[PDB]
Amino acid sequence: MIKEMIEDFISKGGLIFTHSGRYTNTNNSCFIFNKNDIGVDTKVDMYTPKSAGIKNEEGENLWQVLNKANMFYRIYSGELGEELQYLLKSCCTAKEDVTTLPQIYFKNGEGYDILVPIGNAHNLISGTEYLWEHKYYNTFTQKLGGSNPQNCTHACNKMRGGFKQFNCTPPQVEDNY
Amino acid sequence: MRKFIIVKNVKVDGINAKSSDITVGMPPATTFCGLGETMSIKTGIVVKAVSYGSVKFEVRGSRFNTSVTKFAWQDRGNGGKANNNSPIQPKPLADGVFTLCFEVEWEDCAEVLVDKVTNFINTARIAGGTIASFNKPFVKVAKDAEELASVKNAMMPCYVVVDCGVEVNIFEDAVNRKLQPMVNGYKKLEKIVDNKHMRDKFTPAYLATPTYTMIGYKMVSNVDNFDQALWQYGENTKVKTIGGIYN
Amino acid sequence: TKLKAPAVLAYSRKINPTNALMFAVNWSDRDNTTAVMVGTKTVAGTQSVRGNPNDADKGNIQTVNFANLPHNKNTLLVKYNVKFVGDVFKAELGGGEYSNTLQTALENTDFGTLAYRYVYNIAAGRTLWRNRVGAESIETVITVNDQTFTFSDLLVNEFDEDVDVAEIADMVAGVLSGEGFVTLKVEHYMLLGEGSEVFPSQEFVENSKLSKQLFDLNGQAAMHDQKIGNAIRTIDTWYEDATTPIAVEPYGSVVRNGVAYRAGNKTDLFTLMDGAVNGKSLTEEDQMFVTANLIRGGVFGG
Amino acid sequence: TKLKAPAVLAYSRKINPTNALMFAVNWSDRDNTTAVMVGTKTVAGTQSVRGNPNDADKGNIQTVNFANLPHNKNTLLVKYNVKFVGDVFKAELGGGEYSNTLQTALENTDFGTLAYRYVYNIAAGRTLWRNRVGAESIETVITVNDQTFTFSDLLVNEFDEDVDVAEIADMVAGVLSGEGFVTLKVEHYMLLGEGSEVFPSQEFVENSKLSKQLFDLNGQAAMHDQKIGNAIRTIDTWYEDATTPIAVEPYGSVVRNGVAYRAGNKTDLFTLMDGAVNGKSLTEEDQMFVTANLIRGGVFGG
DNA sequence: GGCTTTCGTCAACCCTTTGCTTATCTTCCCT
Repeated sequence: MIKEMIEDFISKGGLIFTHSGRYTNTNNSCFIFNKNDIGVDTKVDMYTPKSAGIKNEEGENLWQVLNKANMFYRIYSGELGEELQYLLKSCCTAKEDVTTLPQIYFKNGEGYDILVPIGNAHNLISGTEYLWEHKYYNTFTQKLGGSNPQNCTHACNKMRGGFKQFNCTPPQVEDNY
Repeated sequence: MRKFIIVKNVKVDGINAKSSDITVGMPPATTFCGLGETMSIKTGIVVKAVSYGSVKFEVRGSRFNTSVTKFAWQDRGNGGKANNNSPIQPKPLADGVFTLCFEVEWEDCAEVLVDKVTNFINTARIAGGTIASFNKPFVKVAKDAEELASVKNAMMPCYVVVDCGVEVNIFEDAVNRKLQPMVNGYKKLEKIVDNKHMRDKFTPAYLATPTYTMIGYKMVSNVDNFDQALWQYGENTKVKTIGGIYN
Repeated sequence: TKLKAPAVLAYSRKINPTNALMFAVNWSDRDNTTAVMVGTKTVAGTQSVRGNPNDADKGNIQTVNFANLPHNKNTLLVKYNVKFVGDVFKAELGGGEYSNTLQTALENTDFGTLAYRYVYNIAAGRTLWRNRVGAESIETVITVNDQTFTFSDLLVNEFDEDVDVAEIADMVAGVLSGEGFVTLKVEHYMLLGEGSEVFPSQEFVENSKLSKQLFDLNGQAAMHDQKIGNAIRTIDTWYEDATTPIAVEPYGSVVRNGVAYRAGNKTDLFTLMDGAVNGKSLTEEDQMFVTANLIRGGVFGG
Repeated sequence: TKLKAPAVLAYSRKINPTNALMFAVNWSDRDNTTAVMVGTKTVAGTQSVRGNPNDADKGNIQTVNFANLPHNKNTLLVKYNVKFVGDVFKAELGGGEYSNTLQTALENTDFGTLAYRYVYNIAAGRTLWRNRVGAESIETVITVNDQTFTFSDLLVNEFDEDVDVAEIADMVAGVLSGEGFVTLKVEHYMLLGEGSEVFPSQEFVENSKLSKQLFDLNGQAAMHDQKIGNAIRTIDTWYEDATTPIAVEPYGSVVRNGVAYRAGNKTDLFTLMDGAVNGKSLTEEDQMFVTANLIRGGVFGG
């Protein structure tokens, strides 16, 4: 069931987000749902304390069912009901914490803004799925939560093999020339 | 009429290779633009653009995994757990020998400009890495375009960063056209209402998600226009090249 | 009354060492620097894990990165620089109330002993853990502000008094207690012997190919910079039941040995830091410990 | 009440041999040393294999690295440097409780017998593994601290008492029971005969393309340090039904015979160090086995 | 009334194994 799951999520801490500083630091717990970047194939992350939640008859938590066949966009555009839109949006909140997060200065013209860079969840999940699908092996793989990533993030709880990030090494200069 | 100061062979180790969540490796142009505005603050020489190239760069780790850092128990209140190993948050480290070239405008002799840049670099930190060594910086000027290329070829040997733009998104074209992605800036999500836990209480703060552009590495001599390698702070809370998209 | 600490108070690292490039030289020609190359060998042995008597009988094959001296050079040279940076009390994330009252309780830190133990950890060869043993003769050459010193025999587990390390410590304590920076270019000449195996930094990396993967820099054996930073700050002989110097940690915690010597007995960095801020008369040795933590830096969550 | 071992309790190795370069000399011209080159020869024979007798008539072409003495020098020389380091009880990764109680339970260990068997394994030529067969005389020159020690005829399966191996082993046991280090510059002169084929270590290779690939250092035939270290610690005559000395493993396990001489019958090393830590008095050769494991090194936890 | 310590709570993977680029060079001319 799906409503059962959305409410299982809500009895708990109940956060649905597209960006978070939880990937940068597991002690951080800042979860941000941006509205503008939600599209047809936008992967969407969610947080529960210790990734809690019941499974269905096929053994999947809410993170699997909300992320295949564009189900989160289907609930987001209300093809399955406007009261479900409400349930989804009740979990879609912006919780903020700046501790254990990077804080840099970016020039905004005759002044600076303290930007706190938090990582995009759609980038992590969709990039891991795509670069494993499209055989792109110029990459690093990192398990984010540590030994037991369920305290981090539902995607870190389920994708235990590690997230794919880009190997951004430049070409070297050969010294003997 | 353009003026540059070049610091060649900037051996830096301990570089925070975590450029973003999905990019680990060479520090992006936001890092070197931040280094440029850092000297605009400490030394007072106001910097328009920085062209940076990689002589050497190795991410610490294997070809598929980075070497994680053994964390130290430095938070408050978790004594008693300090005997066990500290939990590791992901921060890859790297070493890199760089060549930096700062567009500056200066009105004094080149010796005091070199001394000011040297005194900055002796107290600087490239991407969170201690600057292990660096050659004596030298001043070169770009009066014309041939002189611009003289400055360009004075960074030999280094692989500078040229912007090649975003067609659809980052993953698609990184597989298709095989270019490298890096942070060209950030996107502001929400205003931050709590300035207590920040560096300044008066500087306005935003949560950010890093936007990326797609870039290529070309040797500085093989770059036709040096403006396509000089990154500078654009007015879209991003950074950009002076020459635009490399073609 | 009761000035609380900032939640995310942070300090920058003030002892910044570089990566220790390992070269191969002779005791005769110490100018014949030759990059000790990280080689890769494959190892046949017996698997002997605590719970493996059933599989003890079978073999165990591991590919391991090794680093040995070549058989024509008997001396391991270690290259790094150490940059001591001033402004050790300028917090970059903590506010100007707790950190400044922290600072003004710490001018009475005797920086001379801190600098003496830092330069003695540099000079005695503490940054050379498993290859300072088995060395026939160590020799540390420290070059700073175009002036050069040499140390032959310094015992590493205690800080005995010599005028040369104290003479370097004068300018190091002048930088640390004051402003600016100072840089010591360190040359370790370690007479290990002909073809003796050297010990670079091993990496904390998930590697399917290499069971043991060493740290290389262009293939050349090298040691991690934070490893040498842990070596230089290994000055803490002031914890409870102090026998050997441990690294300056906020909790005095060697997770390598599984023991935290300053945790739970009210002598960690945070209790002494709150005592220094809130006007409690801090001891000289606790003062030097808090100052050494501020020199090391760190973020302090709470 | 039971003191469990630390999960990451590990001991560094204390016998550190170098890679043993092989040269060619004469029994008289030991000053004329020419490096034994590793050549590569393509060799055709029968298919053999225990199964598949249908393809017995087909040939078998394998390319094999060989190492032979030249036909002008009849003596194989093997050079290596054994570094016995001390502090064998300080675990580098487990220092604390268990490790230190093992130390106090192993203070009265007969280090003289362990050092005697180590120096005898160096002196009798056991580090030569398959080179010894066909050698008419094996003369070992061990130079300790500028101390030439000549050995001519020592049987290998038993440790018969002599005065020169014991003379070296006095200060080797002084190093092992105490601190410091000692270096043994070992040369093996073996009258193998004119043009005799010598047997270096062979690399483990999975990419194949060459059936036997010998260990080489710049082309010169050499032996792996691990093989020499296995032969030095081949001192274990204290297992159940002990007939020949075996190498010291935690499980008493050699992998050619596919057995474990000390697993499954409560004299593997983990049970003995658990007994010695928990106040169960070991016998003398039991303590010598546990201390020989600590001298060998390894990791004992989990 | 927080507050700091330690113990209990909640989990579960599908992996792949080098190039990225690839270096700053002589015609006229007259002194």
